[PDB]
Amino acid sequence: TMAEKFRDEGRDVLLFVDNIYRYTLAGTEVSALLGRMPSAVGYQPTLAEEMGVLQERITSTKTGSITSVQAVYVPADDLTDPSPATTFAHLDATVVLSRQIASLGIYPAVDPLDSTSR
Amino acid sequence: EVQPGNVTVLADTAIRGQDLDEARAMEAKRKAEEHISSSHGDVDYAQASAELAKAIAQLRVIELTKKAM
Repeated sequence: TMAEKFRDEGRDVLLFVDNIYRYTLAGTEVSALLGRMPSAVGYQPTLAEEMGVLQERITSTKTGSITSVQAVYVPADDLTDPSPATTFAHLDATVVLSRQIASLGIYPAVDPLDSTSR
Repeated sequence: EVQPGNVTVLADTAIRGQDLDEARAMEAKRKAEEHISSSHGDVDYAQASAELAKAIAQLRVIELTKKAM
């Protein structure tokens, strides 16, 4: 909401989000208490809607622009877990880091066969 | 070759003449310009190598286990 106020003023903004995975994780921690049946790997049934209702309003527009960078923790290094798998779609440039490269000391440990950009 | 108390006969494996050897020389010269690379005949190596090539194909093992390399 702060970034959106600055955008509507016609400015152009930078928005850095330090770990967006924790939004979905805090949603999971609370989902079952709200009485909602578990889904694929215990994730809330509304994972993709919760995630889209946020990532859709972080965008540039004809009046002002938002650039953004989001860190996306992938649990257990499993790039196919539902949470990264549903986030890949919402990004323009995706940079995938990997432990089997960092352990070689090659920082930044970007995997060039898995990074990609629109 | 005869020595007083020893003698040895340094024999040859095939008939050695002049025109016999020149045929071999000409054939060896031909095979070098015309690249006629003949095959060996080690069938055991052929079978083992082909099985070893097939078995290792598209294993993708090193992508599957997370060895760094």
